[PDB]
Order: sequence, then structure tokens, then C-alpha cells
Amino acid sequence: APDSVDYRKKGYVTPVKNQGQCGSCWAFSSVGALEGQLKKKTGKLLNLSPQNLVDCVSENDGCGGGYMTNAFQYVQKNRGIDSEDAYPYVGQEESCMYNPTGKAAKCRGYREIPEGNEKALKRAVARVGPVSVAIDASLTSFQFYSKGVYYDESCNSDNLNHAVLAVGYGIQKGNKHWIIKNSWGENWGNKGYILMARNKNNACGIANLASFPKM
Ligand SMILES: *[C@@](O)(CNC(=O)[C@H](CC(C)C)NC(=O)c1ccncc1)CNS(=O)(=O)c1ccc(Oc2ccccc2)cc1
Repeated sequence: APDSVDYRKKGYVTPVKNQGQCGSCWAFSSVGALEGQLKKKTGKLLNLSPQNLVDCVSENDGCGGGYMTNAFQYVQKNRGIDSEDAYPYVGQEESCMYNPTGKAAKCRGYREIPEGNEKALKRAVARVGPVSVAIDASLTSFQFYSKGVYYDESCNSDNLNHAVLAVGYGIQKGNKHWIIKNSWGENWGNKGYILMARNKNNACGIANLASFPKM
């Protein structure tokens, strides 16, 4: 095989979810990194709580938006995060009600990849596991995706607006790609996932806002 890795096979990825009518795409992306590690450093994968981050991370906007690094700082400074079953996802802002009894994971910090360095991202993905990324998902060609390696020249690396999780990488039919997991339910794209162009000058700004937590 060539240089390629798919973590879904491995077991580091949790089933696809839907954010709904809440811009909590960031809470979903941080939770995914958190799970990748929890598997890697435990052996058992478990569903972590996006709702928990949505309500308690005051440094962010709730369903209004938020960064992922800001999500990690909270898990640390709080010392634990809930599991889904413990803190259900209602897709809406409400009171932060963290149940320490159901604390399912924790981290001790994080690390951003060099702004724009695709190779630095690829290494992180291969040596760390799923990384949290932020791309330009405004283009309709992105939204109506069903198959193939997406690439749109009019995509803007300066319009970081949608946060997702890079699950792996590899080639297709002479096409390099970043295996991306979205949070719009398993009805969008290829069962929730989309293959984005890899090595095409950092398309849609894939490497402009990456990070992963340390556990
Ligand atoms: C996400 O909902 C909220 N996104 C953000 O907060 C992003 C992510 C990180 C990187 C902070 N903010 C930024 O990317 C940003 C970074 C750097 N500089 C400026 C800004 C929104 N993304 S979306 O693709 O527009 C979107 C997502 C969900 C949605 O709701 C649905 C859910 C399910 C089905 C249908 C719709 C609508 C739009």
C-alpha cells in the first residue's frame, strides 16, 4: 500500500451525527478528536458529549459558533467531559449542567499545525489520529457532493466557516484526498463523509486552522 490511512476501519471514529439547526459544528469537531485519542489511549472508543461543550464553553458562542482550540482548553481547565448518554444532545443552547459522575474523558492541552502546512497536517494525522480542521463549505458543489474527490477552484482559503474532522488520507484514481467526516447526518455526501482534494495548494483552506488535543 502507499501512504494512506483510514481510521474508520481502525475504530477511532464514532458514527456520523447531525448538528441540526445549531451552529455547533465546532463542538462536534472537537469531540471527534477527543474520541480518536480516547480509543488510542484506552482501547475502547466511546461517544463524547458535544452538548456539554455547547453549554459550558463560555469562551464560545453556543450554537452561534466557536473555535476548537477553545473547546480543548475547557476540557482541560474543567478536568473532564461527559459522555453522550450522560449529557444528551438536544441541539439547542441551555444551562451548563456538567455531570462529573459521567465524566468520560479528559485532555491535558492541545497543539495547532503550522498555518497552511499540508505536510505538517499529514504527519499529525498519521502519528496522532484524527485532527480537528476548519474549511470553506459555502460552495454548492460542496453541499451537493455524493462521490469523488471534491475540488473547486473558487473555494476560499480565507473563508474558514465550517469545522469538520480529518479521518485519514490516501489516493483514489490518481487523486490524493483527505477523508473528511461532516456533522450533517449520514444522509449528506458519501454516508456523512466527503473526500476533499489533497495537495492542490491547500484547497478550501484545509490546513489554516488545524489542531488536536493531547491526552
Ligand atoms: C458551524 O455550524 C459553526 N462553525 C464555526 O463556528 C466555524 C468553525 C471553527 C473553525 C471556529 N468558524 C469558523 O470557521 C471561522 C474560522 C476562522 N475565521 C472565521 C470563521 C457552521 N458551518 S456551515 O457549513 O456554514 C453550517 C453548518 C450547519 C448548519 O446546520 C445544518 C445541520 C444539519 C443539516 C442541515 C443544516 C448550517 C451551516
